[PDB]
Amino acid sequence: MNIFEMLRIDEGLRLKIYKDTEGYYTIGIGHLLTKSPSLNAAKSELDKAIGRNCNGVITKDEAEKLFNQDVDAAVRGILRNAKLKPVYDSLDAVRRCALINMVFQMGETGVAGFTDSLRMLQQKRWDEAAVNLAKSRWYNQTPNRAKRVITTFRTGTWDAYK
Ligand SMILES: [Cl-]
Ligand SMILES: [Cl-]
Repeated sequence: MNIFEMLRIDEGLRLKIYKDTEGYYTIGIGHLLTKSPSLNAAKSELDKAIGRNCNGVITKDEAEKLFNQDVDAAVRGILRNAKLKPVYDSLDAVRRCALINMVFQMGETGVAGFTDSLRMLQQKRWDEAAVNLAKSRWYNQTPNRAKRVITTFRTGTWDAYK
């Protein structure tokens, strides 16, 4: 199991503009297009992003291209983040995937907001961190996906995804 396969399981793949769980316009593998309520604004962002007139639909390849960019951006953002970098450096490879997953979903700033959870992960207090992570809007809104990520941090294995 690797980061790409983990996120593909958590986000799914759709080739036509859809609304994410928060009601925002998205496409492919969790690629947010716009927070705007306008389908048209979504369509324009989508075309800007692909370099073609897509009229709200893309190919598998295009979706995978966007996915490669987004995972790269997520990893590079963690490494530039003064609060995220130290945690990431302190983790094992599986747990590292779990933090990349949160960042892809919530953005760098959102994850950096989990102060106490971050401190506990860096200290390797697995069980404590899992309990604190669950006390969040994130957990209440997408509980199945959150539990999966949380189990990953808690155990250090890919069990939740197997
Ligand atoms: Cl809560
Ligand atoms: Cl969920």
